[PDB]
Amino acid sequence: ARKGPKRHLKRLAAPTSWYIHRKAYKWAVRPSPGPHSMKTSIPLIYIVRDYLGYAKTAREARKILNEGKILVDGRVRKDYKFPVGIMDVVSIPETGEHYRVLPNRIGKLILHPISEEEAKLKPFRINNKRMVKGAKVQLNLHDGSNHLVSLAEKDAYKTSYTVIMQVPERQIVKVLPFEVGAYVFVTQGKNVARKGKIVEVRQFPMGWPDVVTIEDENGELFDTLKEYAFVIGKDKPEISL
Amino acid sequence: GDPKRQRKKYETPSHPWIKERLDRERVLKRNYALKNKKELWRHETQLKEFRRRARRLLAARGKQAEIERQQLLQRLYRLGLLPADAVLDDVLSLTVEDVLERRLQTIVYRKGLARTMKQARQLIVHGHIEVNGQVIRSPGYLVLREEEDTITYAKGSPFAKEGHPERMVIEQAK
Amino acid sequence: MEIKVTEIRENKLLGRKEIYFDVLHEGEPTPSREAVKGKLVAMLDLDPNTTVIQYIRSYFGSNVSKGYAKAYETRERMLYIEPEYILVRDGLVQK
RNA sequence: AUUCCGGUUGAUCCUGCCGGAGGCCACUGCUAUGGGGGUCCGACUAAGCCAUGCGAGUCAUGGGGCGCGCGCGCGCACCGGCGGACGGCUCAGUAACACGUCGGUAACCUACCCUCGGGAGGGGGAUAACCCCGGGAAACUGGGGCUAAUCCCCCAUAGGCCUGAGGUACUGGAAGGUCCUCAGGCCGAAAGGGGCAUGCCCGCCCGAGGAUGGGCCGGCGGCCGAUUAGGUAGUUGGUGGGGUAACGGCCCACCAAGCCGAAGAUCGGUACGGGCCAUGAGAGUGGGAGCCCGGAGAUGGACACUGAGACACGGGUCCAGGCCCUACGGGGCGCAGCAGGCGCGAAACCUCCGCAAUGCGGGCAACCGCGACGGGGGGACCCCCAGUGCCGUGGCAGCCACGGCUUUUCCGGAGUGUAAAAAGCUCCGGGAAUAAGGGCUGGGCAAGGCCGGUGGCAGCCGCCGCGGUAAUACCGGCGGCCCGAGUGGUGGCCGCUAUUAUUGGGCCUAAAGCGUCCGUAGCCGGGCCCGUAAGUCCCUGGCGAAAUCCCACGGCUCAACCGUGGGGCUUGCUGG
Repeated sequence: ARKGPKRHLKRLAAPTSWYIHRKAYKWAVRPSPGPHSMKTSIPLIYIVRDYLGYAKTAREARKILNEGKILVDGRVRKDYKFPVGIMDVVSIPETGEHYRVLPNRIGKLILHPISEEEAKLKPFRINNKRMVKGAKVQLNLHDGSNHLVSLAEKDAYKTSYTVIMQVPERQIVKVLPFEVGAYVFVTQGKNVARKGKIVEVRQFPMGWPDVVTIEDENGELFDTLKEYAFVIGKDKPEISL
Repeated sequence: GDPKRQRKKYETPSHPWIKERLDRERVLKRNYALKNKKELWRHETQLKEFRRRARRLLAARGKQAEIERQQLLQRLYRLGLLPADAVLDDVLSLTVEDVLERRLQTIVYRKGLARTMKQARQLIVHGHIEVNGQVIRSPGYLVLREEEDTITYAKGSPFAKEGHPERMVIEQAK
Repeated sequence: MEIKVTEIRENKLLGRKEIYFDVLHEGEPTPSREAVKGKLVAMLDLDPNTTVIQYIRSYFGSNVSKGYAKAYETRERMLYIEPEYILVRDGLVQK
């Protein structure tokens, strides 16, 4: 019987969001707790080794990681268990390479190459709000991170808006609201990786979440949940998809 | 629960001692130079699988249905059992002799590289026959349509010389 | 025996040149690591040191084998990244 | 292949059962050349007992100190820190919110990890190692002296918790929640340490949140038994409190008389649950050892300490039952971990090599450790591809003589391969030589009306039936047929079986209508009109892990196998 928490993970039990061979071996890297969830993230060693192919074993990957040759959100990361997730940026400055992490229409995560200019911005989705001592407002974002704001400007930040921020120094620019003409990118569900504009919102009673309708530029309509609709622009995108 | 076990790819008859089946299988075994009944039975099973797929797909409505239809027809054209302008009803007229004609032993005989089917089997198994570029040693390989013209003798093989005694004895037939 | 380079690839993080090449030996056996290394260095202007062969592989009937090689900039980075068993297997280190 | 055949009569048609003929699992007789892949091998009886060796460690960049060489460098142990609660084995118990699925916690905890906002002030102490002296058969263990810390303690400040009165800034579907102000009180932090260097690396404490992992609740769903019919007495609820991390008869005090049940309670039997598997044309029947997710247990039973987490397989205490060492005063142990042994049985392997790959813990890192994992050894475990010769002339009816050829396989060797090996792959030399059996031979049912022996004896035989002196049915010889590195015997499941029948059986005479009536639940119910929209139908959102199943493409010679993608499976739940 189990007397405590788990520390291993088998390959047949790994999430579906990964590009991994499940029968080659028995063991997989269990990620460490961190910003994103388990169903929405992949460790760094798999990126270094199986996606880009800069190493064939794990010793080599650990060795490159322990020398600051790879960044995530403008920060150095030496832990091969750190979970990388959606809207995050992987940067190798020794090769001039910058990738943005996004899902497919299938539900798996990939690497979309971008430029050095767009590598310095990261969008965030406001997921909740709190009042903390000193009478200040704390925004709880979608990667599990947090931001502080003054009381005077509380009405400008709500629980589904999007905020663009310089990544390392973490300064805000270009808030984006949730309205009936905003651009959207779906992150989970059956309609993942689709994109379009908002049309209508719908609420329901006693615990059931809110729904939203969207129109793609071919003219077709589709519904999904409101917490799955990432806002990235007003009329056109601000990042590359 | 119970886990997976690998299963046979050939079927046996329901009764072992019926005169008609015995006679037919005897004739086929003799005229195609097979070693056992397993080979005959597994070719027959291939046929039956094709035939069941056709019977299922026929009159099934959707998108995966037509996808699978086209897949089946293209697979058959590639194997060499159907022409291009074919339809799903041309499958049910196929027989086992075609599957038996699509194997290396028979092709090596019909091409003039061997005097007999047994000689062709020996050549294949000893490694004197080449496909497009390769050495294959399995007389039941089910040659494709684009390879039937790339079948020759291997560079390292005595038969690859035009003056070999046995190769001359082989060309003496034609 | 012929040696035909199929692909070269660059690695700035570890500091290496990865090389995929084919070997053609029609009528001969699978060649030796010494010979393959000699030909590689002669043809690509490399150092007989700072170069290792990870594998030479033969297939069922091909008379065409395959190889994988790595060329390092410095013997130090070499001894640091590569393990010792290939170094001994090549002859760049004495156990 | 949506199938039939033999058997009750002097002969016939029926019913109805027995047998044959197909597949999968376990034991087993005779026989056996070679490779590849794979989730195979003390599960069934004894969750019975275990000799030996291994299965969990790491940090010298936390601290003082000893030794060996030139303050520096190497090595050993000690204090201290993290881990040892994962992984690995098994199927006893359990008919249960244990499991599956949908939801919930506004009723809760969380060390390692991420983000943000803030802090590191002032004092004290001991004690291992080290030295002196020891005791005891051992296991274990005493006294004195000296010393350090990221060891221990104390003040302060932050902060944590309770209550009362107000304000209404936040989230949310909804505030016994968060924020602001005041008041009365209990508990009460910290290592600016280490390293490099003339600031950078690794770190300590508080708070708000998340992630990871868990605890608790609910609706639906899935065995047999009436030769088991009434059960329950903290039992069902309420008011007030205690206790828990937290809701709660979880427990306590007081007031009531309720709760379950023939749509089968209670009791008894068997049994880990599912994804899955076998079979069948399908409906359906049957099983659930091996791989994955969940649960439970560590000789039986009960109880506790340390810790974020245990009532803790390789840590503790006791009783019972077993065994071992002893200097007889006393001490120690429980393989359902890898191998190995005894016992039980019809019934299951080497006391091997390695941390190179995949992963875990520790560590700034380099790196160390791991019977997990990987790699070989033995085995008619399952699947895929092959071999035991080919050609031509002649003679017979597949064989023999003759003359040539090839080398899969065999014998020997060089490379590559491999952690090291082995095998496998490429090449070379020799040489048709190095390699077929098991069951059957009266009908069912394919194949002898041939020969010798036995003489109602001996024996055969799934069933029918042979054998009593010319035996096609026993035994053997010679011939022949089925399958073929396999072929036969015993037991179990599905099918055969429309002999359990929703699809889809039958009850005058073959098994089978209650002796006849009246009626409770329940099932079935006349025609038109209006309404609702519960069942039913269509469209769409969120879920039903992966492996397994079907198809196409691509990579190992093709295949088996692996990978990319597209579909189903998940017997269904839920929002519009």
